[PDB]
Amino acid sequence: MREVISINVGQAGCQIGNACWELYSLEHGIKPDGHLEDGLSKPKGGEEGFSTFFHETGYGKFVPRAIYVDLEPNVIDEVRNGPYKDLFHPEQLISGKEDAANNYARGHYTVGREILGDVLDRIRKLADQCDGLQGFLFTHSLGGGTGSGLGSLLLEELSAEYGKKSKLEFAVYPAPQVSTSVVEPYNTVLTTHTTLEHADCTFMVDNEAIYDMCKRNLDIPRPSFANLNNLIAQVVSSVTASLRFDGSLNVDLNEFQTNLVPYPRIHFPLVSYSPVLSKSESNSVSEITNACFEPGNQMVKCDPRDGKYMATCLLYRGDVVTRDVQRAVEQVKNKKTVQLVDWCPTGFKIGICYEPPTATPNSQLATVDRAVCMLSNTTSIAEAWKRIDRKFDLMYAKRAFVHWYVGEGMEEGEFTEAREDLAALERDYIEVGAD
Amino acid sequence: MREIIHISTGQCGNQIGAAFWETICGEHGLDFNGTHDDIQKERLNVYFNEASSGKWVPRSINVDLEPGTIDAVRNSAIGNLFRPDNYIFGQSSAGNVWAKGHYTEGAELVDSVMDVIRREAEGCDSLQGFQITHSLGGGTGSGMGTLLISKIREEFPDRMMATFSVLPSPKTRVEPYNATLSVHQLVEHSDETFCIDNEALYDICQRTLKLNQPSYGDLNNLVSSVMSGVTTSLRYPGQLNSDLRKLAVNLVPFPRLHFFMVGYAPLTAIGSLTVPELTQQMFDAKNMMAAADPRNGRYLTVAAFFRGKVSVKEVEDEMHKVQSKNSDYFVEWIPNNVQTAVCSVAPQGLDMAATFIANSTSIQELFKRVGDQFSAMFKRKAFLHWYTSEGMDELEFSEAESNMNDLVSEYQQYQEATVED
Amino acid sequence: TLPLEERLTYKLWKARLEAYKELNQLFRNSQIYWRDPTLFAQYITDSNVVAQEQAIVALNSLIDAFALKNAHNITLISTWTPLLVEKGLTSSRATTKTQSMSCILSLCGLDTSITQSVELVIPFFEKKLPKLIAAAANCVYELMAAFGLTNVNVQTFLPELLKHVPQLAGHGDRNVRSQTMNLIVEIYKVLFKKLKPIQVKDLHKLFAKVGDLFEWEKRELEKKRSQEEEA
Ligand SMILES: Nc1nc2c(ncn2[C@@H]2O[C@H](COP(=O)(O)OP(=O)(O)OP(=O)(O)O)[C@@H](O)[C@H]2O)c(=O)[nH]1
Ligand SMILES: Nc1nc2c(ncn2[C@@H]2O[C@H](COP(=O)(O)OP(=O)(O)OP(=O)(O)O)[C@@H](O)[C@H]2O)c(=O)[nH]1
Ligand SMILES: [Mg+2]
Ligand SMILES: [Mg+2]
Repeated sequence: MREVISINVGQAGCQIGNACWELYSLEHGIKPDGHLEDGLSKPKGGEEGFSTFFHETGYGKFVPRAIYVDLEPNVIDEVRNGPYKDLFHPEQLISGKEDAANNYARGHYTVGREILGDVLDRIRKLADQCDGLQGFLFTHSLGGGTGSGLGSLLLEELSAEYGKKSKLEFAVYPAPQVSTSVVEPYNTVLTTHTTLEHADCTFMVDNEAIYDMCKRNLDIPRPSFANLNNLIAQVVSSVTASLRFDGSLNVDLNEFQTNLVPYPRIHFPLVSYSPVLSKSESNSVSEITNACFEPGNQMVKCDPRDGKYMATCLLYRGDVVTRDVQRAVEQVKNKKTVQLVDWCPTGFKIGICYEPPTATPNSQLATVDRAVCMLSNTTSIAEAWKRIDRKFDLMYAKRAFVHWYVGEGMEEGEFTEAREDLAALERDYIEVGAD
Repeated sequence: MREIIHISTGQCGNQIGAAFWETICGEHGLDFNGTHDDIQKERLNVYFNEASSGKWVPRSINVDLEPGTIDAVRNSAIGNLFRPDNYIFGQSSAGNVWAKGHYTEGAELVDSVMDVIRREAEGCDSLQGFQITHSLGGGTGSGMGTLLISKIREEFPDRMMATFSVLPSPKTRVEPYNATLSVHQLVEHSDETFCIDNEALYDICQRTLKLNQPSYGDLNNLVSSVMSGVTTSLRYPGQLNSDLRKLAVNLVPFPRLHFFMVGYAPLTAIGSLTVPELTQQMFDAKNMMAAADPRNGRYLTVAAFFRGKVSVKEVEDEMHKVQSKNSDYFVEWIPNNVQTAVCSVAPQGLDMAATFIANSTSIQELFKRVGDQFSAMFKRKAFLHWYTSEGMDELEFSEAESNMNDLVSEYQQYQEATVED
Repeated sequence: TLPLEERLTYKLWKARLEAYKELNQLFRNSQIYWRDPTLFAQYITDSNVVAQEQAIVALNSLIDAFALKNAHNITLISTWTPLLVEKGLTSSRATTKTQSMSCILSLCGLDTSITQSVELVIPFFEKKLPKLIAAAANCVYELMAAFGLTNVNVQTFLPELLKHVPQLAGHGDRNVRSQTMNLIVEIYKVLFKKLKPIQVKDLHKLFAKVGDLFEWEKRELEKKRSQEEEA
């Protein structure tokens, strides 16, 4: 079976992964023991997909193919002492003694360099337990020092020894509302430059969009990180549902680069999800389809009805019937909602996964009979970089906080290269919309 | 578990440190020999070392160049929970001259205290750094403290060096000498220096707290209340500025610009509060502890700390609003200058309180007045004999003067608009 | 009061200070401290910077008088040089820093090549104190720019030096890196692949910027300079 290894770096990465692995365990009927829920006899996935993310290390014992990395032991210790302490093997949870302290530099150059060998070993241990390794799923924030510095470093060493294997990335784009550092713009611009050629398709998670979605749709006046992560997992689970279950679209990691990316550098699709109801009725295919094109339903805070669309994959879950989707999708094309790019021969691609989406019982989200996830590669996502580049430019003009980086093994000129590369990236997204 | 080693230096340093330890004991829920809400027990090993008895002894060291004041704390209430072998003291004081503490009598004691902290560090899972309570005004606190700092960094080059410096005021006649020399050292070796002005401190007790003729003790209650609130992020989980390094990165844009002002609220000791009222009373100059004009100048970075029965949402909405009104006081080229942290633990007996850590450019007025006093004496070559007879040089004076002057030039320089290079 | 030998190590620091300065003037206006290095190897680390500053000042004066036997010289270098680099170059005093280096340079003149001296400075690269590491790098730098690879087997020498260079070139501390690069341009003036690509770029730029004495070399120059008086 073609296996996929899920690598989580940093606080945000490990806490999001907690939610993702809580939902994946609930979707396939895996108890925190790694054992099957009462009555199952077989995991709800396998034989179809479940084998990809879970490793039956012995009869009845199913352990996620995952690796947690964090420079502080704090976040990971919670896992080691939590209710899922038996889910992961102890060899899969790797921690240091001191963190990167919101500094990309020591995460990439100084501290994170010291724990690199361990992580590269454990991954290799996992990669050897595979009979057809397909690739990896990176999940990390770009704000902190570890998920940003060590994460990017890890994505570089993975391209080094697992070259022919594809890598997908879930990046937590920084937001002022839930920020933990003033130098988050620095970290962000630095990694995006050092992961721009070490990722086949990166799904951006803007903490500001998730925040306001939890605030509006979920009716929470001040959503915590747990709130954000519950929503995020619900989306990520939907993105990778076709991998773990019966898929008619994106049943392969490689299918993502094929379906969404025209050029290597452009691999940041805008993700939409619907519906997101509070845990306190029932909808339809037409509604959730229309909702995908409304501003308050994206992982990044930009307009669905803006920019140029180069690729689009509509992914439906649950009790969904093909007649409705063909009809609802046609209602979108005929009404001329989005503006497709002239040079793309094909248009909207549709996938169906009849396995009903599920929300954890301890979450603020309700269970829906049918839900949709839209992955669209639009040029409106360039605005997210545009935004972070101002923040970066403002500080760097006075070399503010730069000494913290040059003091941790970085050249001052690396800021320059990381800025030009993102500057070129901005131009790439506007020039690819012409013709 | 990122442990921290505290070093008190001199009379002021040992007296202030004492009040600090006496305060954070109750907040962590300890007896005065080290023995509820469970949050009080979590980060308990940051400032306190677990003695194999279930009883905690502070990871603290009490150094003074004379048994005088170190004798005082020794038989006071909290004199108990202090490790008996953490007390270091010489025979004779340093007579308020920076030179003795830094070259002569102070340097001879340094090696003896180093053994203690070197033994202390050999009991830390992963020590993160040191904090030092001292006074720039005297001879032991300034001179030996700075010499202690430089040699602590020579042994522990990758550890955080926080510092609670107390600034002298015009009310012995050599305080500007000692303060200017220590500042010259602090600007090169200190990672974080919380500056506390004795004049502002005095004025709070007299004007706000309407204490007629206040004592060092009353002055220390305010230092202690601030230090407690400052280290709130360091003694309680799930926060923002958890390390001494994280806090420094967020607050220090430029290497030699790491000197901060502190503010505390509420203060008024009549003889409840609302979040908006508390916030206003936090930015109030009447509630500051440095005799510089904070409104005249710009905040480079800010880090507030709210504690007690206060909702996070109402605190965040109030800080965001306050930043909007006063957007001219926060530098434009540093997006999100302010880090706001909320803790559920109350200072007791208070429903809520707020601690204010600012990297303001207005602090130049502190170094300005001292530099103006250093000059008026140095031009007359006054009192030099007492310093230069300990092996010092007139050049070293001119260095301290010109150095600290550049320090000022930088603060005024960064009060400029969006300009490239 | 007297005598000099006891004041040199007397409890009070000031006595040690004045006594060092006496040793200094004794050297200049010319007491054989050249035989046993343990004497000045004690003074170089006086544990009182103000006095230590003058012991080194006097040390430099001591070696400036001699002017024979290459075996006894190697011992002087093996005793003093590591002490001057560790406690004299890491110092934050102008006089101490300058004078300490001058000793290390002048002590290297006694030898035939920079080999022995350099190999004594090298093991400081494994210390955890950055300003000590950078001091060693800046020291090896100066050693080359003062004497060159003269009388050295560059086949044995360089691959040992470069062996511990990459680790330093990626060191966290900025100054260590800055001195490491300064050591590279010197080695050229007379390895990459394991270095950061951006470091190599900046190197290549620094390369495009070039225009263009041991004890025995002084005795030989004067051996012919003296015999040139055959008028
Ligand atoms: N979605 C989500 N984002 C988070 C969560 N926790 C932290 N973040 C984001 O992560 C960013 C800060 O980086 P960290 O989470 O601290 O990553 P890190 O690797 O721990 O960084 P360091 O500890 O400083 O080395 C912030 O901008 C947050 O928005 C979380 O639970 N969920
Ligand atoms: N806030 C506060 N300041 C103090 C206190 N005690 C002394 N100072 C200040 O410290 C300065 C003098 O230094 P001290 O701390 O008293 O004494 P020292 O640092 O041990 O120096 P030596 O007396 O020479 O040994 C004076 O200017 C005082 O303003 C105190 O208890 N509280
Ligand atoms: Mg972290
Ligand atoms: Mg005293």
